[PDB]
Amino acid sequence: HMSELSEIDSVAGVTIYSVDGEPKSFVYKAGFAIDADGAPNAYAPNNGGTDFTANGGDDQGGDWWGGPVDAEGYPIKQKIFDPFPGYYVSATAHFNPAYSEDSPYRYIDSNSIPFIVLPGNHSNGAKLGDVALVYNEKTGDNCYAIYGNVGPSSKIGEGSVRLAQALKIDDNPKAGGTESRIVVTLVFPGSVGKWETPKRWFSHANQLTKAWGGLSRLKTLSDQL
Repeated sequence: HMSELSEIDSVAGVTIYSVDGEPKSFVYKAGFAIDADGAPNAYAPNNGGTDFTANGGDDQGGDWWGGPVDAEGYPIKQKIFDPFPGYYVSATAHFNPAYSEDSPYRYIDSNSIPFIVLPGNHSNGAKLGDVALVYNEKTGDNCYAIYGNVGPSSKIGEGSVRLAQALKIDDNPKAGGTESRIVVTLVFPGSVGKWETPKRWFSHANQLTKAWGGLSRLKTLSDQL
């Protein structure tokens, strides 16, 4: 059965719809850019990371948005007890408060955690840590994910390296992702709104998805978008 959809927002030519009914959710069909933010091997001096260093900004004291910086504006380098010593600490907007701002463990590791990015100013009621169901209409693959980072306000359709793997999308931060609008993202705003273990939020995503009607309902909905 088709779903009843009501437009709530629009970004970069992609319409965002409230899905009428309960539990509360919104949905959009978009491409999928790779966000390697939070991965502890994303950024390093001299293009040593999985992304080119300049994709995080200027690592010589200029504008650097890839992660935290020291008192002179240079990116914080990981320590001997961090996953990739000497690489830069890459940050995500969602964080684990158990760890300090200079720690890679504070941020969501894009390599290991399925997460979506929502455009800045376009969260549509979702809070970081809320859960989502993500579906690739071309591969039939799906995955639960958290809202883990905030993207440019003018860009939509983006998520983590691990989410790309789960969806069978090229996961390479330098050349992966897709511009084809093949990914359907169903967000449950208000579902979590805090950091918690992946086992816990994945379970909650599973319970919400079951209550909502399951992947079968999202598959039918995908044909409407």
